[PDB]
Amino acid sequence: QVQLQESGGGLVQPGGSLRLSCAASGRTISRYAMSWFRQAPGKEREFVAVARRSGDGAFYADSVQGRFTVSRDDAKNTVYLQMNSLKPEDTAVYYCAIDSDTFYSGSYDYWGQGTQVTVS
Amino acid sequence: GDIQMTQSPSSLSASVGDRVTITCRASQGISSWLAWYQQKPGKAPKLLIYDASNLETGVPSRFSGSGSGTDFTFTISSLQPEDIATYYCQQYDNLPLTFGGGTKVEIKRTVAAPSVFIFPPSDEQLKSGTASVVCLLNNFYPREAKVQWKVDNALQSGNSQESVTEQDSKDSTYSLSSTLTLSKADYEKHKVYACEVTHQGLSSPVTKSFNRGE
Amino acid sequence: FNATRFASVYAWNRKRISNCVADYSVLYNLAPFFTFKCYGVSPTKLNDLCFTNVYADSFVIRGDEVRQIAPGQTGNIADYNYKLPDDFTGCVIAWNSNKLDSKVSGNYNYLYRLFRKSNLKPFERDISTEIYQAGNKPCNGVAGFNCYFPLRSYSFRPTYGVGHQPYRVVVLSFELLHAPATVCGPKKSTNLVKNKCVNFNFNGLKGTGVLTESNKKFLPFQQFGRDIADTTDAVRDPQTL
Amino acid sequence: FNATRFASVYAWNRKRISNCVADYSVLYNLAPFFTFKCYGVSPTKLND
Amino acid sequence: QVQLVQSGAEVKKPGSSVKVSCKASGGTFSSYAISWVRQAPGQGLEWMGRIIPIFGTANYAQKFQGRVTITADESTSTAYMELSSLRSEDTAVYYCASLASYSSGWEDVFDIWGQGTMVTVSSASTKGPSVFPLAPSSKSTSGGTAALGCLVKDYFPEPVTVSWNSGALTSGVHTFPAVLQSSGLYSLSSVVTVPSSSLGTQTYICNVNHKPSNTKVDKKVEPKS
Ligand SMILES: *[C@@H]1O[C@H](CO)[C@@H](O)[C@H](O)[C@H]1NC(C)=O
Repeated sequence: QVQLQESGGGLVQPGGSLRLSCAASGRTISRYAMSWFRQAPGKEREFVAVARRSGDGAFYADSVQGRFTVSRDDAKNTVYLQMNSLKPEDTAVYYCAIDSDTFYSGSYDYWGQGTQVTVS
Repeated sequence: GDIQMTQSPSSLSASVGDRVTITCRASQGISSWLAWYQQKPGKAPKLLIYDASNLETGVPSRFSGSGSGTDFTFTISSLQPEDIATYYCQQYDNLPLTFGGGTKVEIKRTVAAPSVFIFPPSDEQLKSGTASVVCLLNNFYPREAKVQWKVDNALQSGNSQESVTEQDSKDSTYSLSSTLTLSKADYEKHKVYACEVTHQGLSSPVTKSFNRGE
Repeated sequence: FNATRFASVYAWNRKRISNCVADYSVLYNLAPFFTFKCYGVSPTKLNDLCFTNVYADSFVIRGDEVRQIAPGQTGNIADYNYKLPDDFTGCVIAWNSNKLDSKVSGNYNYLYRLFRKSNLKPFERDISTEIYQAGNKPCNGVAGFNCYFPLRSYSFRPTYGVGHQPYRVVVLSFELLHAPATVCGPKKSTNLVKNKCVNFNFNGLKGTGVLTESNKKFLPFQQFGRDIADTTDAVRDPQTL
Repeated sequence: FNATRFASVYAWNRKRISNCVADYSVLYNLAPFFTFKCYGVSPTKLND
Repeated sequence: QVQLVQSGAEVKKPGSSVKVSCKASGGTFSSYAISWVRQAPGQGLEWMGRIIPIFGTANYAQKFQGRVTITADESTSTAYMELSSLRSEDTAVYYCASLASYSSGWEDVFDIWGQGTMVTVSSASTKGPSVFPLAPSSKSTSGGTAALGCLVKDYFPEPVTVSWNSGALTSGVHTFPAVLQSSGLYSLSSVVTVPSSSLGTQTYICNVNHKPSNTKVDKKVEPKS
């Protein structure tokens, strides 16, 4: 299987900004894009963002386009995420996922590991 | 030999108001003898840039271009909704004219979940000795998503055809459909027909199915 | 000179040049400038002169056909597409352009007339391409022996010899009338010495004499005076008027 | 031009002429000659 | 002003030869020359040849030399082009544009174009369509709306036009690009989304027309449970 891990998150204050990171090693970093996912406690999943090989800007859903920023680092096999002016919605667990399809425009969603965020 | 041009990137996606660029290259240094065309789906091409760095009559200042020798660039200061089209570079250093592979640009937006539907065949169709089943994906984004057949909970392949639409100008979404076909004997052989879908904005894979009696 | 797109011999392109400091060394110093022929002036002396107006005409012609670009000459170009005045003053600059303006059985951009009803007047242009009738039969279309089409193309092919290779030509027409001078060389202007026998050069008007504050009322449009025998008696300073 | 003895394009005919006056208004320009074309030299130069 | 007008779509079997034309109007024919450009379904442009009617010179692309021939005349102020021994790959649109780079300043850029002419190569012949509705299931309804559709099949050649309620219904109408069968016959699909309560109370009908033979077809749609 493919390994994965995240860093950051934890208790935060509403109205501020937060940073997150995810990285992988020992495997290809291009043929599958690295994406982000979210889950409120006991509720459905929500996709956050993803960065492709070309790095042409960003990509978002409706609820996160106006508040998030994402970036990827091919030279280090790591990916970062941003949140601005945190809101009450920011009490959830994120996940680091790979668009597990070979050089595809779409994606097969698979998550390896995640972390928690909680606005105090 | 004939001069061949390469257009890169082959596809583009940007939201209205964003800066976008297009590039076209020739195998050997041409003496700035290059032009650009815009062609809407099924419409006649329109001249935008005639010389390597000059604009045609009536072309908005929104469009610009530059380059010399082997490589050239074509840039738009601000994308607009009318920009859903394919742009071609035309080289005329020598009479054996070539037309670029064309760069396809579309409007970027946020993820939109598909609307999934399934169609069972009707009696008038079945009486011909053949049957078909149609699965539909409507008004979704990004470009494409998988559609799979799991008749009798067993995967099937090669027995279906797919058709897709252009970008929806009202909401920049897309629609896709798959049509399975079988003979009446093989049509009756099975007992459950199911269409499965997977898309970025969905929380989990989606399934649509119907039994023989319904 | 660097205009990537030159005009045909017929309907030639002309640019009005005025109010500039002209440096001709950038031109005749270049080796690829194959021909630099000047009439009424020498290339070496161009940088030290002043001109009231300068006209830059350009076109593309055959390599062996550049001979026709000269005052009072006769021939297809000298009569029906571009004719220079007999007393023409200026410079004619030409160079090979086969690498830029040639295609095998192509290069239809450049066209030239072969015959005309009457010879063109100096610096005359004719953009029309209406069918030329024989006069004895009314016509509205090409009919071979009558109703001729005037324009024809060189069809420059790289396989052609030098005699038919395309040559890129420019004509610098000069006017040497006295002040005001719109185009002048990069010659530096010194201080104005007065009440002393000095050598002066007012916009190319060289001479020796004593410069004194004049008391004759020149009208605003007058900038240069003459005495009997056309000798220059007074001149207005171009720097302070 | 009025002989029509050519009878083919293969092994086409050729003629050389000297010491005469060539009145091209009649030669190769009567009614039967429907079409005409020239290269390099204008029709007028033929007469003059 | 100057305009170019092309002929209507033409169809014939493989191995035959196709004639196309495009009228030249405005200005003067002596100032005109014509080119020929191709657009087959689903890719970019392609060029065939070039003609200058008043100079008599013509050229063809290496991939079209011999198979394509170009002619024009001033009496009709029109250009004619012919292609022989068509393959199935020759299915494409034909474009003629006021020729370019012919003189001082005018550049090898195609400025003025015709409206186009579709040509398709197939073993099939002209005949009408086959139509049958779809029977959407009640359980598949979502958002209080039901998707209704109709299929058009076994027709040749295109164009074919499909509308709902003869054009009276347009909200939620969706149509998919046509497909070509191995038998040489085209096909089409269309759907419309309507509220589950509006249907039944108000009639919904899909209308079809095969213009090459002008066969008008309309049919009702009804869900089932
Ligand atoms: C000449 O140019 C100098 C430098 O620009 C300027 O100071 C001076 O006023 C000018 N005089 C005239 C008469 O134009």
